[PDB]
Amino acid sequence: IGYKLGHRRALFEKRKRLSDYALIFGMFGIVVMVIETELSWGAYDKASLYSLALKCLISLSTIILLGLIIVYHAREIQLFMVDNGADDWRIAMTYERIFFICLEILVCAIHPIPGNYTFTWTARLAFSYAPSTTTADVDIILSIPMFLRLYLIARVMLLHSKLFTDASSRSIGALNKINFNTRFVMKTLMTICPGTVLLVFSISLWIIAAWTVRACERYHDQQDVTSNFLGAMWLISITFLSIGYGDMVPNTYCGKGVCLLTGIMGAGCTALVVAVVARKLELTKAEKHVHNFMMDTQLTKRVKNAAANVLRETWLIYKNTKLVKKIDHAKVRKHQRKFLQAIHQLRSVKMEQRKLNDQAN
Amino acid sequence: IGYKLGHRRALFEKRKRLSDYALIFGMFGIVVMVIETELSWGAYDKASLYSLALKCLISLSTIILLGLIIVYHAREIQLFMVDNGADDWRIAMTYERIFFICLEILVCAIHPIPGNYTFTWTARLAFSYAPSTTTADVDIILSIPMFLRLYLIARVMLLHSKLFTDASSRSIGALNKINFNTRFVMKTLMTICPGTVLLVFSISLWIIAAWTVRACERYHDQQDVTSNFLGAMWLISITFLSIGYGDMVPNTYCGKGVCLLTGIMGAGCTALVVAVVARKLELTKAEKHVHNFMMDTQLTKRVKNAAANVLRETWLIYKNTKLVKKIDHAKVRKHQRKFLQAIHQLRSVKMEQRKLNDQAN
Amino acid sequence: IGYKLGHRRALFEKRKRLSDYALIFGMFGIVVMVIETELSWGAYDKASLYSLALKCLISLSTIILLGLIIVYHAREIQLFMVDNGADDWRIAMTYERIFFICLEILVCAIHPIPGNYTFTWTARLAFSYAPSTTTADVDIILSIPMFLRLYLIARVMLLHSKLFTDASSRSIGALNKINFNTRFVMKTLMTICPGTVLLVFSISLWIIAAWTVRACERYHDQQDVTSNFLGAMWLISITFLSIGYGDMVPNTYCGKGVCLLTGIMGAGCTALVVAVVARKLELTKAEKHVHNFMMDTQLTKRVKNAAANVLRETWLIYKNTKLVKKIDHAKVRKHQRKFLQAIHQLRSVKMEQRKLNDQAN
Amino acid sequence: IGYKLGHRRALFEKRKRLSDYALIFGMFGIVVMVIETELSWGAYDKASLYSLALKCLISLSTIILLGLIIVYHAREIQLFMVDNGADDWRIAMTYERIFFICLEILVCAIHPIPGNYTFTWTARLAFSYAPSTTTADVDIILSIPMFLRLYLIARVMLLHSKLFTDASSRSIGALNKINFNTRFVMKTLMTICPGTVLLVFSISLWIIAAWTVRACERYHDQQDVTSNFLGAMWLISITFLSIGYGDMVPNTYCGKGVCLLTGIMGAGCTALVVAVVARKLELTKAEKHVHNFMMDTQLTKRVKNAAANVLRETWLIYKNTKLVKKIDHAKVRKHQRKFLQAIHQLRSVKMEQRKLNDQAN
Amino acid sequence: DQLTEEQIAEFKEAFSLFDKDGDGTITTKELGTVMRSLGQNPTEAELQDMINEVDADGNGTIDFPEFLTMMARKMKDTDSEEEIREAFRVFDKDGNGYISAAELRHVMTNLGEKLTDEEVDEMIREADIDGDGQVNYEEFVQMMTA
Amino acid sequence: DQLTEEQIAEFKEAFSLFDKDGDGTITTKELGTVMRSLGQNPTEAELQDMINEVDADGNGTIDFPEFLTMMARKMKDTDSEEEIREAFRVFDKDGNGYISAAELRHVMTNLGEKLTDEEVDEMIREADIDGDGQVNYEEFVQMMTA
Amino acid sequence: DQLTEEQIAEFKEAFSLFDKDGDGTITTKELGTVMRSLGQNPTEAELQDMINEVDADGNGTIDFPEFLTMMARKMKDTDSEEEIREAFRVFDKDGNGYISAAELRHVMTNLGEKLTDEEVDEMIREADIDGDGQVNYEEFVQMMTA
Amino acid sequence: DQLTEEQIAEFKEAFSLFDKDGDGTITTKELGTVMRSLGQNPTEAELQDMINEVDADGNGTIDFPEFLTMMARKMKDTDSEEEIREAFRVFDKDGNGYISAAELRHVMTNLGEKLTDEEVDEMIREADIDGDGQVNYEEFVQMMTA
Ligand SMILES: [Ca+2]
Ligand SMILES: [Ca+2]
Ligand SMILES: [Ca+2]
Ligand SMILES: [Ca+2]
Ligand SMILES: [Ca+2]
Ligand SMILES: [Ca+2]
Ligand SMILES: [Ca+2]
Ligand SMILES: [Ca+2]
Ligand SMILES: [K+]
Ligand SMILES: [K+]
Ligand SMILES: [K+]
Ligand SMILES: [K+]
Repeated sequence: IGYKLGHRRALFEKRKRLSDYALIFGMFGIVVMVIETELSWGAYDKASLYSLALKCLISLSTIILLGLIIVYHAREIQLFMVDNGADDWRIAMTYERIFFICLEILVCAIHPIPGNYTFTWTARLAFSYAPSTTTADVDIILSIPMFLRLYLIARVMLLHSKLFTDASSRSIGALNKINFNTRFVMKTLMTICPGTVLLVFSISLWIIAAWTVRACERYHDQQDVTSNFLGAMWLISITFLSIGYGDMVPNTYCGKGVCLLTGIMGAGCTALVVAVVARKLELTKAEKHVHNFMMDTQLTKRVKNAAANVLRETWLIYKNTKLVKKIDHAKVRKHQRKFLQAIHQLRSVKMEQRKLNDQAN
Repeated sequence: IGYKLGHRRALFEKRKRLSDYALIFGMFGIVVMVIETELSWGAYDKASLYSLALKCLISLSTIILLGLIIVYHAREIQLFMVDNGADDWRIAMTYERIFFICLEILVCAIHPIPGNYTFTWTARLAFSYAPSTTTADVDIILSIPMFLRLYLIARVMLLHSKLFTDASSRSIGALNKINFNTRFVMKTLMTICPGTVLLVFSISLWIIAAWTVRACERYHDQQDVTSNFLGAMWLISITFLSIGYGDMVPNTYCGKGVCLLTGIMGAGCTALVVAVVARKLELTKAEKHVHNFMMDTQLTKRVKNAAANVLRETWLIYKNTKLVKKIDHAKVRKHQRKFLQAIHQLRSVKMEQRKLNDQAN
Repeated sequence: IGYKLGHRRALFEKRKRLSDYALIFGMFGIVVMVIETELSWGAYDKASLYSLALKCLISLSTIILLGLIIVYHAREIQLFMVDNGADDWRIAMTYERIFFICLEILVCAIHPIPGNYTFTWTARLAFSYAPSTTTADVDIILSIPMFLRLYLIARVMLLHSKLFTDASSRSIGALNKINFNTRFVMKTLMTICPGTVLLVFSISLWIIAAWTVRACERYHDQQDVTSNFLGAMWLISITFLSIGYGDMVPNTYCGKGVCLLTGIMGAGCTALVVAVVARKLELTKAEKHVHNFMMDTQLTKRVKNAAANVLRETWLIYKNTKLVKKIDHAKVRKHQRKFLQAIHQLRSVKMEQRKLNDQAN
Repeated sequence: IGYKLGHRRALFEKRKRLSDYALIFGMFGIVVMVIETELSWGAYDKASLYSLALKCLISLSTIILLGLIIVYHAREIQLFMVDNGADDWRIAMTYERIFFICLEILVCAIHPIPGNYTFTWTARLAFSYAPSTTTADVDIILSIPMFLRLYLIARVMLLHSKLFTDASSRSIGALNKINFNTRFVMKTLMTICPGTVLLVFSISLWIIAAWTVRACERYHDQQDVTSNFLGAMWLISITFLSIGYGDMVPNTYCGKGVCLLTGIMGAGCTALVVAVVARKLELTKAEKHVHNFMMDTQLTKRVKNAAANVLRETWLIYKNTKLVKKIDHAKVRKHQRKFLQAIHQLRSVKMEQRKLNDQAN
Repeated sequence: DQLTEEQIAEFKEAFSLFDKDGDGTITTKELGTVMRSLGQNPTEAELQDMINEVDADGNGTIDFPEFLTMMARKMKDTDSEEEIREAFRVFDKDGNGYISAAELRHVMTNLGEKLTDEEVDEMIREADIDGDGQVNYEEFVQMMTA
Repeated sequence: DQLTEEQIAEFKEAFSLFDKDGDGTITTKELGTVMRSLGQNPTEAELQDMINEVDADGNGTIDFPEFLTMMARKMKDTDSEEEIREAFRVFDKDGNGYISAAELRHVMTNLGEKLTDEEVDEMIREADIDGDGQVNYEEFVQMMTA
Repeated sequence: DQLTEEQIAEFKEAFSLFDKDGDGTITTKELGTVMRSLGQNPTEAELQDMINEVDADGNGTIDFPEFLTMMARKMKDTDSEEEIREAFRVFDKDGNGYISAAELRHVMTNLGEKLTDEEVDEMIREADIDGDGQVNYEEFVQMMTA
Repeated sequence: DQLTEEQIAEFKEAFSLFDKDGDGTITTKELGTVMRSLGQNPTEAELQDMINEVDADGNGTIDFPEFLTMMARKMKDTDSEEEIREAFRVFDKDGNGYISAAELRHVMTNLGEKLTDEEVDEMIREADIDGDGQVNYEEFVQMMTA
C-alpha cells in the first residue's frame, strides 16, 4: 500500500539495531568491574592510577548506555504513535510508562565512581560467635548490583526471535487475536526445549552466585574456607539440592541472602527437572504396539506349557493308583502336589494374560 | 410478608456488626502485649507504674471481649431458633454447642494479670551441653497464647463475603441444596486465587514465628545468636525449606517446638506452591493452535530441503562414476557418505513430522 | 448340607478364637520387658529377686505363646485339608510352608533368659571422636527384637474384618473369582480411610523408635543429650522430615540404624500424605455449578460497564472537539487516554469470560 | 538364500561371542586392583615383589582387552559393510565413528603401571580448619578410574536380550519401522520391571561409592571417622536421602565430589521410586466392582435405619403432646432434639450414597 | 421489621435470573432452563407440581409475591413438612403412597430403635383413618396441625 | 454339628441379593443383572448351562437348597473337575469338544515336561473308549470317578 | 520508505499460505479451511461479509494488493472503528442494528462512570438523524470523520 | 548355511505368526489383520502391490521361499531402491509419476545445497528418455542399474 508497511519495518529495524549496543556496553562494564575487583585485592592498592583508569572506563560506558536507553525509549514511543493512530506524543505517557523508564535508568545508573572512600564493617563469626571488625571500601556495595543489568539479554532474545519477526506468523497471530509478548516466547521455549533452558540457567546462576559469595566473604575470612572458589561452588551446589551446610556457614548476611536465594530457586526447579526427566522414559506408539504383540506371543506359549502339566499329572496319578498291583504312596503324594502346583500356575498365567489384554483394550 | 425476610435480615446485620468489635478489642490487646514485652526488657523494670497501666488496659479489653462473645452467641441462638422453627431456646443446647462456647471463652480469657510473679528456668545449651539457670517471670507463659485469638479474622472474612450474603447466591444454593460454611469459602478462595492467600499466610507466619522464637530465646542467650530478629528470620526461612539448622540451634524447647511447626507447615505447603507454579507455564487454545501451525509450516520446508539432497547426491555419483574417462575414487566415497547422511536426515525429519501430526490429531 | 458348610464354619470360629490369646500373651511379655528395662537401670541392680521374677514371667508367657502358635498352624492344616480335596495331611507340606512356620517360631522364641551375663561395649563419640568403653549386659541384645512380635495385630485385624467373614461378601468374591488376600484388606482400608491409617502408623512408630533410641543410647551418654525422651522424640521427628541432625548425633550404630529406618519411612510416606491432603481442597460436583453460575453473573455486569465507559468516552471526545468553539487540548488528551483504557479493559473482560465459558464447556 | 541371511547370522554370533572375553578381562583387572589396593596399605609396602606381580597381571589383562576391543570394532565394520550394501570399508569412517573408538581405547587403557612413584598431597581438615600434608603415591590417581570399564555390562546385556535376537521380533520391527538400540531395551526394562532395576542400581552404587570414599579418605585421617567402611556406608545413605552430613564431612575434594554425585542421583531417583510405589497400592477391576457392590449394600441398610429413626420420633412427640392428660416438658425437648439429629443423619447418609453412585457411574 | 426498598431491589434482581425476556412471570420452560444448567435432570411433571405447590393463583405461573413466598420457605434449614414425607417415600414402593399396616408393623419393630410392641399397636390403631389397612399420607398432616 | 439358625438367616440374606421381587425363585434375568453389575458379559447359553448345572429339579429356577449347594461347591479353592476340564478347552478347537489322537500325542510328546513314548502311547490306548481316534470328555470322568 | 523486494518476498510467501493450488486468488473455501484449522468456527455469512469488506474490485475474491491492505489494517493494535461498533453490539438485541433512545438513556445514566442528564439530553440531540426514536450505526461514522 | 534346523525352525515359527489358516500360504486377509494389529491402516491397493512385489510365482500368495526373500530384503537398514523412489514421490503432485522438466530445474536450483546451472541442465538433458519434457521413474532404475 506504500508508506505504511515500510515505515513500520524501518522503525522495527531501528529498534532492533539499538538493542545490541546496550548489551555490548553493559557486558563491557560488568567484565571490567570483575577484573578490577579481582586485581585490586592483591596486585595493587586503591590509590594507584590503574584503578582510576579502570573506573573512568566504567563511567564512560555507563554514560553511553544511558544515552542508548533514552534513544530506544524515544523510538518505542514513535512506534506506539504509529501503531495506535495518534498525532500527539503526550498520549503515550500513562504513569506506569514513566515509572518503568525511571526504574530502568536507576538500575543502569549504578557503578563504582572513582575515588577512595572507606567504611567500617563488623560481623559475628560462625560456630565460635566471636566479633570481627575491619575497614572495607564503598566499592563493594556499588559493584554487586551491576548484575541487575542482565535483563537486556531477554530483550535482545525476544527481538531476535523468528516468531516475533515473521510476516506469516504475525498474520496468523493477528487473525487469531494473539498478543506477542515476552511471556509467549518464554512459554514457547519451555514447550520446545524444556531441558536446555534449565541447564543454561542453572550453570550461569551457579558461577555468578559462587563469585558473589566469595567476593562478599573474602573480608572476614582468615582461614581459606568460604573465600575459596571451589568451596563456594560446593556450598552453592549442596544448598541448591537442600542437603545442608556442612562446616561452611557464611559469617556475612550477604552470603546468607545468596544462600537463601539459591535454596528458593532449587526448591522451585527440582520438580520441573524431575518431571521433564520422567517424560523421557516412555515408549512411542509403534514400539508400544510391538511390545504388546511380543508379550501376547510369549504369554500364549506360557499358558500352553502350563496347561499341559495338569493333564500329565492327572494321567500319572491315575496310572500309579489304579494300573499298578501294589500301591506306593510317596509317588501319589508327589504327583498330587505337582498337580496342585500346575493348577495354580495355570490360573496365574491366565489371569495375567487377561489383565494385559484388558489393559490393551 | 409474614414477619419473614425482615426479621432474618435484621438478625443477620446485628450478628455481622457484633463481629467487628471483637476483632478490634483482640488486636488491641495483642498489640499492647507486644509493646509491653518489648519495653519491659530494659526500658523499665517490672515494678514500675507503666507496666501496671499497660496491663490494666489488657484486662479491660479482655473483659469487653468476653462480653461481646457472649452477646454474639446469644444472637446466634436467636437466629437458630428462628431458622429451625422452635419456640423454646432449650432445644439449641446439644453438648458440643456448649463445649465450643466454653473452649472459645477459655481461649479468649488468657492474658498477663497485673503483679510481679517470678519462677525458675533451667536449660541445656546447644553444642556445648552446659546447664543454665535463670529467674524468669510468669508473664511469658501467659503472653504467647494470645496468638490463638486469630480465628476472629476468619470469622469476619466469612461473614463479610459476597457469596455468604447475596439473595441470588442464597437462592441458587437453596435450589441446589448447598450449605454455606467456612470450608466452602476456603475452597472457593483456593480455586480463585491459589497464590495470593498462600503468600499472605506464609509472610504472616514467618514474622509471627520469628518474633516468638526471639522472645523465647532471649532468656538463655548471652552471645546475640538466636535472640537476633534477623537471625530468627533466617532460621525460620531455612527450616521451612528443610535445608538445615547451621550453627543456630535453640537452647529452649519453645524454639524447638516452633521450628517443628514451621517444618511441618513447609513440608505441607511447598508441594502446593510448586504445583500451582506449573499452571502458569502452559499455552492457551489459540496459542497452541498458532504454535502447531507454525511448526508444521517449518517442518514442510525442512523435509523438502532434506529430500532434494538425495537426488543431488545420486546424480553426482552417477556423473562421477559412469560419465568420466578416468575414475577418481576419492570423490565417490565422499558422495556416497553424503548420500547416506541425506537419507538419514530425511527419515528423521519425516518421523518427527508424523509424530507431531499424530499428537495434534 | 451333608454335614458340610457347618464344619467349615466351626473351624473358622476355632481359628479366629485361637488368634486372641497369642496377641494377649505377646503384649504381656512386651509390657513386662519394658517395665523391667526401665526399673533395672536405677531402682534395683541385676542380682535382685525382682529381676528373676520378672523374667520367669516372660519365659512362661513365651512357652504358652509357642504352644498357641503350633495349635493355630494345626488348625490351619485342617482347614486346608477340608478346602482342597485331600485325605492325607502330608500333601500340605510344601517347603515354604515349613519355612514360614520355622520363621514364626524363631521370631517368637526370643526373650531375655534369667541370669546375669555381661559383655564389653566400645563406641566412638560424636563431634569429639573420643573412644568409650563400658561393661554392658546381654539382656539388651535380647530385648529389642521383641518388637517383631507385632505382626499378630495384622493377623487379628484380618480375621476380624467384616469383608473376610460375611456370607454375601464370600459369595460375591467366589462369583467374581477374587482371592481374599491379606493385601486386599490393606488396599481396601487405604481406599476408605487414607489418613487415619497413616496417622496411627506414624504415631506408633514415633513412640516406639524414640524409646528404642533412648534405650540404646543411655549406655554411652553422660551429658543427658540423646538419652532424654523428649530429645529422642525431637530427633525422630526432625529426621523423619529430612531437615537435619542438629547437635544430636548418636554415638551408637543402633541409634544410627533407627535413624536410617525413620528417614526411609518418612521419604516414603510424605508424598502419600501430601497427595491425600491435596484431595481435600477441591469442590464437589454439586457446588462447581453454583460457582460457575455466579462467575458468569458477575462477568456480564463487568463487560456491560466496560462497554458503557467506551461509549461515554467516545461521546465526550466528540463533544469537546467538534462542538466547543474554543478548543482546549488539556481535556482531549485525557479523554483519549481514558478511551484507550476502556477499550483495553473491555477486551480483557471479554477474553476472560470466553475462556471461562470454554473451560466450562 | 545364496549365503545371504546366513552370513549375517554368522557375523552376529561372532560379534556376540567376542563381547564376553572383554567383560571377563575387565572384571579381572578391577578385582585385582581392589585386592592390591587393600593389601598394600598394611600387609606389604610398595617395594615388595607382590606388588610387581599384581601389577604385571593388570598390564597383561589390559593388553588383551585392547586387542579384543579392536577385533570387535573390525567385526562391527564388517557387519555395517554387509548391512548397507557398501563394497569398500572406507565408507564407514564418519568422524564420530573414529571419535568413539578413540574414547573407548582411552578409557580402557588406564591402569597403575609397575614402579614406585610418589607425590605430595595437602588438605584442609573439616570443622577445625587445620592444614595437613602427606606423601601419597601416584597409583591412587590411576586406580579409581577403572570403574569406567563398567559400560561393557550394558553391551553384553543388550547383545544377550531376546528382543534383540529373535527372528519374529526382527520381522515385526521391520514391518513397523523402529530402531533396535539400547534406549529401546532400557525403556522396555523400565516398563516391565520398574523396581528391580532401581534396586540393583542403588545397591551396586552404594557399595562402589562407599569403597571409593574410604580409599580417598584414608590418607588424611587419624581418628577412624571417614576411613570406616560402615561410616562410609552411613554417610552415603544419608546423603542420598538428603538429610545432612552429621559430624562426618570429608577432608578431601574426592569425597566431596562423590557426595555431590550421590546427592544428584538420589534427588533424581527418589521421585521415581515413590511414583512406582503408589502403583502397587490400588485395586484392579474385579475387586473394585466387589467393593462398590458391598458399599451400596451397606448404605441401603444405613438409609433404612435413619428413616425409621426419623419416623419414630414424630409419633413419640405426638403421643406425649396431644394424647396425654398432663404435659411433661422434659420429654418433648429431648424427643425434638433426637428428631433433628435423625433428620441430619438421614440427609448425610443420603448425600454420601448419591455421591458414591454418581462417582461409580 | 418490614422489608425496605434495598432488599426489594435485591430480590427483584435475583428474580430477574429466572424470568427471561422480561415477561414478568415464570414459565415452566424458564424454570427448567435454569435448573438444567445446575446439573440436575428435571422431569416435566416434577416442574409442574413444583410450580403448582407455590402458585396459589391457579394460573400455572409465578409472579413476584409467589417467588417471595417460595424463597422464604426454601431458605430455611429443616422443613419438617417435607423431611418426614421423604422418610415415608423411602419405605414406600411402586409410587402409590399406600403403605399397608404390615409394612409399618415390621418397620417400627425390627428397624431403628425398636419401639415396643404395645406402642406400635396403638400407633397403627390411631393411624388408619377408617381401618382398611392402607395408611396414606393424610395421617401426616394431623400430627402437624397442632 | 449341622447348621444352626444363626447362619441360616445370613445365608437367606445373601440369597435375597439375587432373588429380587420376592417369589423365592431365581430367574435367568435376575442372575444376569447381578453378573452384569459385576463387570462380566454373560451370554444366554452360559446362564442356562450354569443354572441347569445345579438345578436338579429341572424347573429352570433355583430355590434355597439349590443355592446353598451351589455356594458350598463354589466356595472351595480348587475344584478338581472344572480345573482339568478347562485344560482340555485350552487345547480344544472350534468348540466341538473332541480331540483327535494326533493332537494329544504331539501335546504330551513336546509341550510341558514331556513323557516317554510308551507311556503316552499307552495313555492314548486307554483314552479311546472305542478306538475311533476321537476322544471326548467322557473319558475325563473315568479318572475322577474313583 | 516504500516497499523493497525483500519484504515483498516475505508477503508473497505469507499470501501463499491462504491461496492454494496456485490459483492466485483467495476463495471462501480457502479462507474457511485456514480459519477452521486455527480452532474457530466461521459461518458462511461471516466468510462473505469479511471478504467483501476488503474487496474493492467486487469480484468476490482477494488478490495480492487487497491482501496487503487487509494485513496492514489488521496488524494494528486498536482499530477505533471496530471497537465501538463491538461496544454497541454488546448492548444490541436480536441482531437488528437498531437501538431505541429510551434504552440509550438508561444505559448512559445507570452504567459506567455515570453521566449528567443534561449531557445525555445533549447527546441524544443530533443522535437520531430523523428523530423517530431509534438510533442506528450510521450516526457512528458521523463522529469519526470530523 | 541356512539349512541348519535351528534357523529354519526360527523362521518357520516367525512365518506362523502371519498364517493363521494352517496351509502354508499367506492371503490378503491375514496380512491386513497383522498390519492392523500394529496400528497401521493398510488399504487394498498398497498391500496388494506389497504382496505382488515379492510374489514371483504370480499366484497372488506368499509361500516360505518368498517369505525368506521378503524378510532378507526388509531386515537391512538402507534400501537404495526405495529411499530415492520415495524422495521422488515427495515432489510428486497427483501420484502419477509424471514430473515436468521445469519443476526439476527449479527444485535442483533453489532447494537443497544448490547446483550449478550447466550441471542441472545436463542432468535434465540426460533425464528425458525421449525429449517430451516429462520424466518417469525408469530413469531411476537406469541410474541404479550399475
Ligand atoms: Ca417469563
Ligand atoms: Ca401466578
Ligand atoms: Ca425372583
Ligand atoms: Ca429349582
Ligand atoms: Ca485459490
Ligand atoms: Ca479482488
Ligand atoms: Ca493362510
Ligand atoms: Ca507365491
Ligand atoms: K536437609
Ligand atoms: K530435604
Ligand atoms: K555442626
Ligand atoms: K543439616
